[PDB]
Amino acid sequence: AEKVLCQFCDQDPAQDAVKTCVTCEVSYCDECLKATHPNKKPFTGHRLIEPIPDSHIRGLMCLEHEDEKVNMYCVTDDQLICALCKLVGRHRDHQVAALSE
Ligand SMILES: [Zn+2]
Ligand SMILES: [Zn+2]
Ligand SMILES: [Zn+2]
Ligand SMILES: [Zn+2]
Repeated sequence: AEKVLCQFCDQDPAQDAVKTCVTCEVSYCDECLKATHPNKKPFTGHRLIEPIPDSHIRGLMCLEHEDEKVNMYCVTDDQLICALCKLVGRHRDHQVAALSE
């Protein structure tokens, strides 16, 4: 398992980061994410990497990439991303894992 634990967790044992805020430039778990991002909506003026909006059917799409769906995974963020994100550079130096021939 290559999942990063919530570095900003003080539960003992601590939790694991499943989400990441881009505007914060840090990866945290849902718990912390709850405190850091207080109720306000529609999204507390904070963006993320492939969030979980009211829209739910099968999978999830990127922030602004409908033509390209998420088919990659980022470790530093512990979330799912799209190859187009890793190409542009948003996740170039990021340690991800993709399929292999
Ligand atoms: Zn946490
Ligand atoms: Zn944030
Ligand atoms: Zn990343
Ligand atoms: Zn993307």
